[PDB]
Amino acid sequence: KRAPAFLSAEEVQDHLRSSSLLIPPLEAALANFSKGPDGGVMQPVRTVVPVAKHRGFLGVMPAYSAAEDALTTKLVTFYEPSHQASVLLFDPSNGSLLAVMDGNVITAKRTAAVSAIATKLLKPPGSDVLCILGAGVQAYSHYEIFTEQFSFKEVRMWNRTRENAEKFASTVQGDVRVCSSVQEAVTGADVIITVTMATEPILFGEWVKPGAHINAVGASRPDWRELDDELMRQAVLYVDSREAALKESGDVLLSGADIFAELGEVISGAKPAHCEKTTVFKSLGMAVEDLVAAKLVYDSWSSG
Amino acid sequence: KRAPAFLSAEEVQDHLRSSSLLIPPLEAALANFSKGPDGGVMQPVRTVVPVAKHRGFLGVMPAYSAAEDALTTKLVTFYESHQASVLLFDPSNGSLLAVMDGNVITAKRTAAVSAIATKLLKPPGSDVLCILGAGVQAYSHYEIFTEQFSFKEVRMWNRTRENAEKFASTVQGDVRVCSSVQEAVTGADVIITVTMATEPILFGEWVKPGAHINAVGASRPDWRELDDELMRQAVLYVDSREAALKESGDVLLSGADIFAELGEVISGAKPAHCEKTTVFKSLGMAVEDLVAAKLVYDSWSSG
Ligand SMILES: NC(=O)C1=CN([C@@H]2O[C@H](COP(=O)(O)OP(=O)(O)OC[C@H]3O[C@@H](n4cnc5c(N)ncnc54)[C@H](OP(=O)(O)O)[C@@H]3O)[C@@H](O)[C@H]2O)C=CC1
Ligand SMILES: NC(=O)C1=CN([C@@H]2O[C@H](COP(=O)(O)OP(=O)(O)OC[C@H]3O[C@@H](n4cnc5c(N)ncnc54)[C@H](OP(=O)(O)O)[C@@H]3O)[C@@H](O)[C@H]2O)C=CC1
Ligand SMILES: N[C@@H](Cc1cc(I)c(Oc2ccc(O)c(I)c2)c(I)c1)C(=O)O
Ligand SMILES: N[C@@H](Cc1cc(I)c(Oc2ccc(O)c(I)c2)c(I)c1)C(=O)O
Ligand SMILES: [K+]
Ligand SMILES: [K+]
Repeated sequence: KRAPAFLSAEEVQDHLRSSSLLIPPLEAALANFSKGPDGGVMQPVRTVVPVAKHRGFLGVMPAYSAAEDALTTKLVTFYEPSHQASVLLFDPSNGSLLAVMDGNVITAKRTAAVSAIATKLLKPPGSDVLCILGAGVQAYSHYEIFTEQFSFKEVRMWNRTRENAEKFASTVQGDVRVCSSVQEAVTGADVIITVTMATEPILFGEWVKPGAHINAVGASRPDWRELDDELMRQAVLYVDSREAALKESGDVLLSGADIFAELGEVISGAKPAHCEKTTVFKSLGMAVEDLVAAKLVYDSWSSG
Repeated sequence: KRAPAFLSAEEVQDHLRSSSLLIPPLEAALANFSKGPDGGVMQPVRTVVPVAKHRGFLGVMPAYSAAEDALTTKLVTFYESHQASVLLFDPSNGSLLAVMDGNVITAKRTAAVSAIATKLLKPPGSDVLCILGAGVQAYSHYEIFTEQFSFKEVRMWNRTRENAEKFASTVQGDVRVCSSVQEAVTGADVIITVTMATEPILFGEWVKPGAHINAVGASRPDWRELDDELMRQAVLYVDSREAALKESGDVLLSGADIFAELGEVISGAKPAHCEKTTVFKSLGMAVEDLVAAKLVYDSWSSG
């Protein structure tokens, strides 16, 4: 038995600079995962252990991928540096723990990448306007990859605290139009990203342009929601994992919306991408996404 | 973020030298676990992820203890070799404080819980100890049992006789190596089964009435160390009912009824029927690793 490598957030960052290297293996993983028993992924739905005394939670997210031949576990905490994560990478041939690495950078990057994959498939024709609700870590990681991958004529932002949206707009490279309400930000928007910690709906279907695509990334708890019933039930609903969406997403559970497809099914050709219709991609994240990122990082680090 | 501490196997051993210090917090943890919600332990049943391509398995064992105010996760692999690591978090903010070897922790806490069960359940006049198996668990059980108890004779059987002789010459006191399980258990007051046998090796017919058995091996729903006569005739104690019903082939395949959790005995909710033949079926649970990891981390961080 020997000690694992430790890779800091900076070291992870140094080995995850290129979305063109992250997107392809994510697409493959989503597809393989959605094949279920016809693929090679073993991923139990995330386990959450409450830490009631301190208003905290520990998420446990193991996965094995036969196709990548990779074995990982992400451990994530949230306390009401509030979000923290670590990823463990094992030698799949003998179980040895090879690496413990920061999970924060990975969470930022793989989440944004999965949203970008969904948007490539689901954005309507004439997607000129992007709208981001929220101004935190995920707002930044999404903005980064979306402006790399796509060309929008306008990017808009609303945030609960306007000052933080204005800081965002000052910090990032391109022009961001800070809006005074959600309604203003989303009216006329073709692609929407919701990356907030809202617990009750902030985005109402009445305001959404027919055909818009929404990446619904927040409200990551079964009692929490970012979207109203009109939007959840009017939109064609795509998810990352059916099992996770029906356990963890308040938007899905409380609206009672039918799930049309997993993103992986669209990628593999099993289900259609109805980009012309108003679409919601409800994202929860899942262990195999962390596995893909951790493997990329580890392979890059270990090869020099 | 601050880098976590990494504690190797030898550093863990260096900070778990005293069973005297490990037993009391384990007793409290077992009692609190068995109290259920009001005991403050959050411990989901072990998740096992198969790695079929390499004939392996990953088990993930998280726990929170309100009483100790500690948050851990053990990750263990078994490949058809067992390797474990324990992560210890700051419970107030989720920061990863330590990554430590899990093999030494597992060896120590398992032996300690067997010792707790044995203190409660060994028959009056217990003079003879028998160990079946001769691997890591045999060593840890031997160390703590000869420290906590006073046996007049210790016997051992192992499938491979050479490894039992190596054990007998390696450990401090006298060990009588026996050529069969039956020989080793005949007349024994306390028995420890620490093998990877998949089919029964220990038959109730051979067990002295009143004997206490710590059944530590066959840690899979399709594996067994004990026969039906022993499992059905003995008073059956476990660490976790839920885990025993999911993970133990001895319990599942025999159809035996579980009398009590060890924690219920400790708290007084269930009696210790030490006069009867008793089996403590140990699966292990996350809160035991939590106790040991906290003791280790606290000792190490103190200097
Ligand atoms: N689908 C997935 O895979 C992943 C999901 N997430 C989820 O994404 C969301 C954003 O995460 P992250 O960027 O790291 O978090 P951050 O803490 O960095 O930012 C949180 C954002 O939510 C806003 N906010 C907090 N409370 C409310 C509220 N009551 N109403 C409206 N906005 C609010 C904040 O605004 P303000 O400036 O006013 O404080 C801020 O813009 C979270 O819900 C998170 O759980 C994260 C990663 C994985
Ligand atoms: N209840 C709990 O909390 C814990 C449970 N365990 C379980 O305890 C047992 C021992 O673990 P450990 O000491 O680490 O393992 P080791 O690998 O160190 O030793 C294995 C032992 O099992 C024997 N053995 C292997 N196959 C058979 C067989 N078919 N029949 C009879 N004996 C056999 C070996 O004998 P030989 O020399 O001939 O190979 C050896 O004595 C295992 O079953 C393990 O899963 C351990 C961790 C915690
Ligand atoms: N959503 C991000 C960050 C995040 C992680 C965790 I653990 C969180 O706590 C809970 C609490 C109860 C639950 O039932 C669930 I599901 C999650 C929250 I709120 C957010 C991620 O997945 O990393
Ligand atoms: N018993 C020791 C070591 C150990 C750990 C693991 I993961 C093992 O593999 C499986 C495979 C399928 C299962 O259903 C179960 I339950 C366990 C085995 I065999 C042994 C411990 O608990 O650490
Ligand atoms: K659309
Ligand atoms: K007894």
